[PDB]
Amino acid sequence: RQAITRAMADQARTIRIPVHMVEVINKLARVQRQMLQDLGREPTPEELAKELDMTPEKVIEVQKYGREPISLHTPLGEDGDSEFGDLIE
DNA sequence: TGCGACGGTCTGACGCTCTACACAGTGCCAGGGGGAGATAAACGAACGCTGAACGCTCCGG
Repeated sequence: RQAITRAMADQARTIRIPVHMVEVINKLARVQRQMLQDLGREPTPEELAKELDMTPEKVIEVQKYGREPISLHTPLGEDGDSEFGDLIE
């Protein structure tokens, strides 16, 4: 489990994230999911900040860092030739 | 070896803009090494103060 999650931290994401930041973001994700299934609603970032004992600015920074890139080759729709990479200057 | 046929492999499948969008279910902490920022001191520099000192026009008894 240790080696698999270490390689998941160091290799799964294209923009590499250090292992401590990976465990921080997935702990935040799992406690957010727990609060969502308990309260039945999306938890406010302030309550997440108090329950994680971190500052709200740290919480929103963590949510910002927890993203996934989108490929430049995703088609828009019916047309195959018009790409997502040709709409950005 | 000749035979069809069986099968995989491979290719494109008129043109443009007006329009045009985004992407989702399973761990956790302690010990240790580096460099970012604050600290108070340091060797050297030039920055000021000291008016003194040279020289001028100067109103002058």
